[PDB]
Amino acid sequence: TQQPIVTGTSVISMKYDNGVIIAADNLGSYGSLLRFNGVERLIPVGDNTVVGISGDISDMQHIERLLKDLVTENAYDNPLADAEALEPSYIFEYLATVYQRRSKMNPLWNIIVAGVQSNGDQFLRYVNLLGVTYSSPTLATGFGAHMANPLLRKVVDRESDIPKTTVQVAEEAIVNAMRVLYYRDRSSRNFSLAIIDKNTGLTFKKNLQVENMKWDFAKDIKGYGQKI
Amino acid sequence: GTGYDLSNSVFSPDGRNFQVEYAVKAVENGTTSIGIKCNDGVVFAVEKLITSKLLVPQKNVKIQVVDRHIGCVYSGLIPDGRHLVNRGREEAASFKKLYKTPIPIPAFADRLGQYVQAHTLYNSVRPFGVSTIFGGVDKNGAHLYMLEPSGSYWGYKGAATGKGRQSAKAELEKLVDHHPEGLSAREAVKQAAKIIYLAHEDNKEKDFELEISWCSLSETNGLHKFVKGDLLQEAIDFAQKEIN
Repeated sequence: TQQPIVTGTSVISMKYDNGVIIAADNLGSYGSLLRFNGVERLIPVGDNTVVGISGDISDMQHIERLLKDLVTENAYDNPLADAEALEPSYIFEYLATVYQRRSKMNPLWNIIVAGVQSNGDQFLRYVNLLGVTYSSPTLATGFGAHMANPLLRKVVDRESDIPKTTVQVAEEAIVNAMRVLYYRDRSSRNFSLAIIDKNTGLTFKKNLQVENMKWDFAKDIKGYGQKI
Repeated sequence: GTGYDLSNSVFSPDGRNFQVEYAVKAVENGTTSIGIKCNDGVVFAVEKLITSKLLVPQKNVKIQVVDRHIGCVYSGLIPDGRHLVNRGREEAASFKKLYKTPIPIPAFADRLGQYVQAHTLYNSVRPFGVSTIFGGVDKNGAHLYMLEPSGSYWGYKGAATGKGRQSAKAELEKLVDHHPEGLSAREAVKQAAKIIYLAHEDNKEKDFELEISWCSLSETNGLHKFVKGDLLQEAIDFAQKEIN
């Protein structure tokens, strides 16, 4: 048993008609101190999978090393390492297996594994420090579970709505959600977003920023009940 | 007296370890394989005797990779070779895990070195029945190595072992002389294909299958990769041509 020290907040995601999108801000909080700002919490594995991690950063960095090794080891004596290669479902089932840690009372702590898969199918599943797993058209961790899911479920309410959803529509919902969160959450304005499309492949966007924020109305609010 | 050759760690009256020497025999009796160090990487190639038409072509691979930058090829008892690579692989992971940076070729060499030497210390283990040629590119250059069952190993410009180690070595020595400036990754790949073809004469009875791999700071970005398709054919021909 431990307690998280440096942490990362929400990880939001959803799946559209041709792939899946996943995003996460670049903050590394230390208690209430927003200590680190260049933290990439989206780990791409291969070119068909991206792993979004939230929770204890130190444990995340460990999980990173685990993944890079999963890559290396899969290449060993494998002449089809770049062909018939790591699947998102493999990467996930592995990480999920690594329950355990909670079962040894030493969890971790922290995940949303997003990707496409070889047969074109979209993969989106969640796993946390308790070893609990589940899938949904949209998935968010921590705060995003409370504020992002509601928006993204508007969207793709059920299965279906997937084919009916375009990358633009989807990425828009994601980017809006990130703004919301920035408004209410241990969040940062700067974030990363990744799209894994069964055609365009993996698109990994860095340094995005929340834009188009409404703050103006604040000037009209004075006092807490005061006229000036 | 005699019998100094029945137990592995025993010293004979002249200071030798006969069991290790007998291991070498098993090595010399195996397929030929080589390694060519070039100006920014290394090339590996090995002979693959086609015992029959039943052998699915291109399948039964022999060259192995360690981590992402090390390439290993060996002559002798194949199973023993795999065993040595499995170790090397762990040996490498362990190094990276603690130091972050992927293991330097020299450092890696000694790891295999020490481990093999270890199997000549006790009579409860058998020495390795393989000679191994391995190498890669690291923080400062490319490195080529060859390891003997005795655990002995050195850095090479070119190296070869197996049935036609002499033909090979002969060829290699030519190259070293006719290229004091340094061969190129592209060049070495063909040159290698040739040397395997030449050295195949000491086994000309059976048909074989070529296999090459390389690690070049420029051609592969310092990563070990197998030579396939076009570049393979191009080299196969370059040999097929000079074999006549």
